[PDB]
Formats: sequence, C-alpha cells, structure tokens
Amino acid sequence: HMPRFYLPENLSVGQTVDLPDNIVRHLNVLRVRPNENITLFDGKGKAHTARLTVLEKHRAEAEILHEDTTDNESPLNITLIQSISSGDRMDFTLQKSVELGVTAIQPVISERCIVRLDGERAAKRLARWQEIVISACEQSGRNTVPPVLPIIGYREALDKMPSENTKLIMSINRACKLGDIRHPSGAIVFMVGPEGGWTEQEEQQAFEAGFQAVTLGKRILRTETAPLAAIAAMQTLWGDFT
Repeated sequence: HMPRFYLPENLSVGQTVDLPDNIVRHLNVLRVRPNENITLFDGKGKAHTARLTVLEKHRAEAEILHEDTTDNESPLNITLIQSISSGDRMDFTLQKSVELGVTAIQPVISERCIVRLDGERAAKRLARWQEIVISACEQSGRNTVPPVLPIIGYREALDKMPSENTKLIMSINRACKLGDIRHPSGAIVFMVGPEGGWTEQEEQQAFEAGFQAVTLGKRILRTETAPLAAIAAMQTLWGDFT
C-alpha cells in the first residue's frame, strides 16, 4: 500500500521531524502527494506510519501516526559470503538475496576477482552495494536491513564465524546435497565464488576451515542463480518458506 522509506533514526509516536535529502528525491520521483501516508523504518526492526506533511523541491517533513507491528524476517540466520563479482552478477546476487531474506552479506576478494578495487573504488562499490540492499528492503517489505560488511580477503573471512555455525561452500568437490547435510542448529554461513570460481587451494582452505561443500540438483549452475536458489532452498528446509 504505502511507499516505504529507510530512515535510520529513532522515531517518537508523535514527533514531526524533517526527512533527509535522499528521501526527498525518493518522494518526488514517486509523486507522493501531501497528506498521504508513508512508512518509515530504521533498519533495526521498528517501523512507523507517518502522514506526509510538507514536500518541496529540496525539503520534506512528516508526522508520526503510529507504530507498525510488522516482522517479515526469516528466523533462519544466513550470512552470504560472496566473492566480488562484476556488475549485474553482483547486483542481482545482492538484490535477490535480500528479497530471499539473507541476514548479512560479507563481500570478499578471492583469487579470481576481476573487479577493480584500488583508490576510492572499494568504498564506492560498498556504498552502492549498501544502497542496493536498502532499496531491496524498501521493496520487499523488510524493516531489518542486512549489513554489507567491509570488504576482506577470502582467507581472513574463513576464520570469522564461531565454530558451532553451519559452514557451507558451493562447490562440486567433496560435496553432499544441501538437504543431506546435518540439520543446522543455529546460524548458517554460506560461501559463493565469483565468475571464475574457486581455486583448488581455496577449496582446501575452506575444507580445513570446517566448511562442507554442497550441491543443489543434478546440474551445476554457473551463474548468480546458484546462491539464490540455495538461499530459497534453505528457507524451505529451515526458514519461513516452510
């Protein structure tokens, strides 16, 4: 119904405060007329209904009507560890994984990274990646915004999660099906490679870090579809798809 806007601020059930410059442009492009209602969520799980009071070319105000009791989150905790890939493959991975309920995203540089990251580029891509995630929350109705964590290398990211986590790498080598894995009890950490794939040594490191290699289905998918299909499969076995 009501257009949704991410506003990382604490809102009081009766306070009228002025909206940031990014929400102003967003309101104007959607042609949202004054006295219509919008949704403001802080990305931490709490949203509010607000009545649009003012809207100008470079200013916006809103009044907080009431608090939305709205939780669309999957109870399953999935961190997608994704090797940096170029353009559409990365953007679609980031956008659709948010629609499918991923809880965090750890971009990593692996051996076969072909994305330029020197200078200011790494920060600029992270910020654009963060904005794609935010937009996907606005569209899919999530009031919790999964973080896009600072870029690190593959090796450093292996030692990050606690031992008790379910640690999965998409790979055809030393694999079982995702359904045939020991029933995960807590959080899931899921590792995906770039276009060029994993190196032989990279697989060994994951195997030594306790990662279980998983396949889904009889054909190996080379595209961003494989991590997306896997997260949906995870929501069906352990998340809010079942």
